[PDB]
Amino acid sequence: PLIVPYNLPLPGGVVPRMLITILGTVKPNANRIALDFQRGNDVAFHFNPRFNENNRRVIVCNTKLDNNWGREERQSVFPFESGKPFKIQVLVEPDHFKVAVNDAHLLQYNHRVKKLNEISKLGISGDIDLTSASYTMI
Ligand SMILES: Cc1ccc(S[C@@H]2O[C@H](CO)[C@H](O)[C@H](n3cc(-c4cc(F)cc(F)c4)nn3)[C@H]2O)cc1
Ligand SMILES: [Cl-]
Repeated sequence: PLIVPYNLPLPGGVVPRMLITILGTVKPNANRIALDFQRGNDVAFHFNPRFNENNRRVIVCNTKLDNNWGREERQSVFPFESGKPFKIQVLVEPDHFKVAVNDAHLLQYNHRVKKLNEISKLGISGDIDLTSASYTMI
């Protein structure tokens, strides 16, 4: 419904207690999805389900600084399914992003980019139909 790739501005950046909720449906035969919490050209937090990396499904998380990707953090718990609706909740906590999918905790990503108020947009890309993307304070 929303056009992908989608940019969700995060006015004034992120802050602890800010909850981002993404609702969508994975396309049939999906290959990849990405969320990119961006600080200008840098990617503070890239969250990247890969449906077929050497015949394995894996979530890759990383940070991009000055156009260079850093050390990957990988999670083989893989809650996405081709053709199926999902909910991603990203809660900003003081020391990490905390991600739950379909109401089940999935992973945490420690803040590498520490200027949280400069992480002022979220990109949503890849092989989904995007239903909604929003934020609220909890
Ligand atoms: C030295 C080296 C060699 C290979 C790599 S591979 C690289 O790995 C990164 C995480 O370390 C990112 O995942 C990166 N990436 C994915 C997407 C992307 C994903 C979507 F689902 C949709 C879309 F539109 C774009 N954009 N950039 C990938 O190219 C990295 C370093
Ligand atoms: Cl990818």
